Amino acid sequence: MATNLRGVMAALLTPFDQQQALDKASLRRLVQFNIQQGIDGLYVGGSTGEAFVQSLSEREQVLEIVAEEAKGKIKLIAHVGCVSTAESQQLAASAKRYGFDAVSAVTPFYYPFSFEEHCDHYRAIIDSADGLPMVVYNIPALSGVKLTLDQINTLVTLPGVGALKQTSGDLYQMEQIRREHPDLVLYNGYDEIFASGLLAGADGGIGSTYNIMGWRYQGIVKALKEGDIQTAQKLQTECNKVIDLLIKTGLFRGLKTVLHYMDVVSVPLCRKPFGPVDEKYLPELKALAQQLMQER
Amino acid sequence: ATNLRGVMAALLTPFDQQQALDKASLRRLVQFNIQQGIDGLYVGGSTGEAFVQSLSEREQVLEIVAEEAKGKIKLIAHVGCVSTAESQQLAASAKRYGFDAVSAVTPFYYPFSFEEHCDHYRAIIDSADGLPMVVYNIPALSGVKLTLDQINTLVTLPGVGALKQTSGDLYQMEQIRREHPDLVLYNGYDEIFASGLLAGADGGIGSTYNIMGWRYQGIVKALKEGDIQTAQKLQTECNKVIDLLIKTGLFRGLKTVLHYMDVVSVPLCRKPFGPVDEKYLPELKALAQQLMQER
Amino acid sequence: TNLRGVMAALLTPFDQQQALDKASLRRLVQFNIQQGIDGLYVGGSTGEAFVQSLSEREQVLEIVAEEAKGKIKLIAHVGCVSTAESQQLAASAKRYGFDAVSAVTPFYYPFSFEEHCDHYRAIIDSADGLPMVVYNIPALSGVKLTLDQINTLVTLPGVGALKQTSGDLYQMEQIRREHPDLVLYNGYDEIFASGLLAGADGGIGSTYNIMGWRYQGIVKALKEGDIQTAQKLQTECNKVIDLLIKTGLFRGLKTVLHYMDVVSVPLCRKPFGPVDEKYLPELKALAQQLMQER
Amino acid sequence: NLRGVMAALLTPFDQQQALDKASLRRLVQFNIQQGIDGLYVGGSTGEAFVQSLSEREQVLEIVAEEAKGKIKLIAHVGCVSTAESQQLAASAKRYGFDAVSAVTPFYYPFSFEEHCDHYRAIIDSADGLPMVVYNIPALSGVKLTLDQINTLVTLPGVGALKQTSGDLYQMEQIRREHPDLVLYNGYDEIFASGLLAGADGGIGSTYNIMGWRYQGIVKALKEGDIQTAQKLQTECNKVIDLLIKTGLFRGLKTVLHYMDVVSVPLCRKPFGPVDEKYLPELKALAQQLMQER
Repeated sequence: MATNLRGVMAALLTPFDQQQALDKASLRRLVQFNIQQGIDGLYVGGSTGEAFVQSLSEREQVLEIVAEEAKGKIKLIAHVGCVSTAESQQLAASAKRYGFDAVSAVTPFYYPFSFEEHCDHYRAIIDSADGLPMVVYNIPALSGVKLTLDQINTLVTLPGVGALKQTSGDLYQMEQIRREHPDLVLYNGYDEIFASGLLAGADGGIGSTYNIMGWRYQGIVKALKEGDIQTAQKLQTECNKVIDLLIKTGLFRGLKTVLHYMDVVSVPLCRKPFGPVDEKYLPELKALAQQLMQER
Repeated sequence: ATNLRGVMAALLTPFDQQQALDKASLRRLVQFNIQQGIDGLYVGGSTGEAFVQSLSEREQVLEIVAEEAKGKIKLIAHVGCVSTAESQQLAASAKRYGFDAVSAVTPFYYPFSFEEHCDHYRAIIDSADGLPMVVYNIPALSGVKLTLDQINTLVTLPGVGALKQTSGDLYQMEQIRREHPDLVLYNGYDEIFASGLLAGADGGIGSTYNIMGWRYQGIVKALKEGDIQTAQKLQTECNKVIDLLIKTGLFRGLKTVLHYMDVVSVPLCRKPFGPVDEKYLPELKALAQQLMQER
Repeated sequence: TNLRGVMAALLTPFDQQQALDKASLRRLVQFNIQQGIDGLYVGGSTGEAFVQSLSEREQVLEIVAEEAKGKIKLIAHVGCVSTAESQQLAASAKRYGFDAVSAVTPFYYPFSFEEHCDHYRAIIDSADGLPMVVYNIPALSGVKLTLDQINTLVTLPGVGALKQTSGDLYQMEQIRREHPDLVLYNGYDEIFASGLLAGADGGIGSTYNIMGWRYQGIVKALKEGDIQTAQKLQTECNKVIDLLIKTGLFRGLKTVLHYMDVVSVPLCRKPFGPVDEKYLPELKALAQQLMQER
Repeated sequence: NLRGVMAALLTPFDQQQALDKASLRRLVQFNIQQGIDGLYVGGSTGEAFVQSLSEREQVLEIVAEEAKGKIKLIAHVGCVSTAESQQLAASAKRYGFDAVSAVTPFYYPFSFEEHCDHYRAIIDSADGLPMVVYNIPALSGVKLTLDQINTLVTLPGVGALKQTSGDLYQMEQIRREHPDLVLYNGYDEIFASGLLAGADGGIGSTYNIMGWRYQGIVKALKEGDIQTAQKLQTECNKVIDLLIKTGLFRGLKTVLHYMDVVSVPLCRKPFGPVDEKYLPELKALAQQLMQER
């Protein structure tokens, strides 16, 4: 329990004020909100936190505040990945200083890096994490990096790696990874296939929609554990009705908007080039917020 | 059953040393599947090497399978060709032979508009003279990538009664089930069968069912009983097998296992498919032994 | 001589009932010859071979040979997914007196590179002497070859050319650099001029059926160092290709040919649909333009 | 006038991965001395995406001090963030660049409308400097349609398009729709063919070591000497084949190092060093190019 990274952890969003600057009060509120719905932990500074439109100092600011709010209450994973190895190393050292339980890094993108270069990138960050386990992050849809099973096997067996965030809808690969690494912490990355992902071999998950309905995913874990397939399917179906909507509205901004109606986030904007939510979607987003609050 | 839902094996086409149809082996394979407790057979699809067969050869297989299993298990005839006219010919034959339904892969190679794909299915349904159509979505091999809206339109065309979904996208599998509560939905990738059923599929069609169909029936049973652990363990065993078969070459590996099970006389596939690398024979023979003992 | 040159990818005219229109096929062959085409590529994608039976493809090969053998070069595309079927067509092409055979990389099923190599070897054997034109068209076949694999295919015993339907002109140059004497056909009409500059020494295309003289004009312009003329000609070809892609390539070409009094019925085989009536005015005007120009 | 052959500038670093100012100045002067028309600064080639905003500004400022008024200067100010891109655009204006450029924001999926507003916002901050839209699907993962490209290049304030695409059908279509558009060929290995299709110049990283060859291809095609154009392109590709094998940026830096222009040929991590098995070819290439011109 003290060191176990397995579980359902929300990919944290970064609330901004009207001027696009960090809204500290809302960030703290979002951390507490997640803790209150029984989340196992938080994955901070990843895609969902709009890290790639933030500076290093801004990412460190978020990491520090979240630690003050949640260190000791729930598990904390710091996504310290940048395209640059040196920048990733700086964030890794900060994560350790703030007391995070683990670090994580997306495969460096934009430039075509060889597999050997990706491996050395992880090794360097693991060195700077000084003790904190590394969570390899595979997300080809956004990074453009397509790894083979053999390459994934090599990455997850590097000294210092304790988990893999698998943001892939290939559940054959998910099963193969589980079969090859029986003890590996394996996070399902696409919320919309959570139930099937666990069945395939994942033993937990990290997702952005957990911010507004994390209890449903915890419910799926329990349902499958008790052999209640009907309940597991029903919960996944409800999650997907929500995901359908969020994808149409824009994932991060849609989530922030729902959180705004739940009195957690003051201003639901994302940073440019992300645009605002189309007004035509507000009725459904407001109704969703009302439903989720009634449910919780 | 009075419906098309279930676990159906995608039938392989046994050939002799001359690459010609081995009728005796085909009959044995049909009977072998029936004894395994399979719900039906999907004939003339990718797995039957239909695309390296002539129209008359495909028809010959349909006729023989019908002779062997009509009335015993469900029979689905894949009549799809790039040509609409050729597909219609096979559909008319399937009707004549008494098949329970027809199926057609989205026409490939040439890029066709979605409207043309729709008209293609309509024309085949017309020739099927009453037999329901099983739309076949398999982007990996066909190169045709349909959107959810397009899939919804195809499955609702008059005369369509099912969808064979050979896609690993389980978000789409769930969306299809959500939009069509009563649709017969076959999981197409054997290696994700358990997860596919959980996502919304209510059955499946697969090549590996030929050598271990009881395992998939076991997964259906396990999930229906809420025995998640048994379902997972069964899927794991199936995947250990699939890993090997993909390494050896899927169709030829399956035929080789069937050969060691005394079902297929000569385990050859038609060129350009090459033979199995002799280095894999020990593992394939051992697998056959394991499966036979498992029954 | 050799197989280098500008060859039209022949279309297969059909009648109202989707059956081969022999008279129109003959007219189209003669029409191409009169345009000054160097040869014809028969039985390929453009001839709707993949929606034809082996017997139908053979019938087309036989008729074209009767009409143009000895007048222009004739390449028979005998490719099928099946090796055995491809071999039957190769043997027929030999029997009819074609100058060479060609085969698209077998599609649909995933085949190993070794299997692709053996496929070409088997067809070459049945071609009984006719040189093989390897056919690389990843967009339609789904088969993506590496430069090393392409080099291996073009050097197989019996291979005499490569039809490169790829817009990658870096690879076009690399192929020319590795094989200085290789007959290399540019496959995408819309980049013909640039393809030749990159290293192709000729081309095979479906639009050659209605304006082959323009492509011959580009070859001449580049040969004489007239860059602007080459560019202007390519620009005109592309204005046409823009339209044809909008209307549907094969049916659009057949429709133009219909207005040129060459093809009786401009239909393609199902699942190909008919041309949208709204495009007829543009297609008719194009036919008129090309006839006046020619 | 922004039409021409301009080198995509590399950013020299020292053994500790910090900016090597002296080598940066030397590389700028080296390019000017070989007759380059201008420099494209802070793009992919400058390793901008493994640099901080302040580091990118430092490079822009130094380059301006060294070349403003002598050759054309285009500042690539593109970032995923619009605000960051605007900061660099404002700095580019302050340093006196002739134009700004921005790659389509990447990683996160953005709507076309969002891409358009991104460019408009940067153009506003460029305070007068024309914008060079940058299309490079291979690296960005953003695939634009012809209609979308047409919309982007027609936005007020856009004066050119850097087309890093091997699709020469689209290159021709773009030229057909925009007769007066400054259109830079982005893949050095198809330069000759790109110009024939419609490009009227180019921006490339290999121009740093053999820009005169590309200038030579422009001249050859203008004079109708196709043979010379092809020979030059062939020689460029023999070099490009090698550089892709060795790693493009580090290969170029290594050649420049043997030419005594760049002190340390390293790229920033995660880029690794050059495999020593390639040094014989790289040294020979440097020797060859120095003798050539």
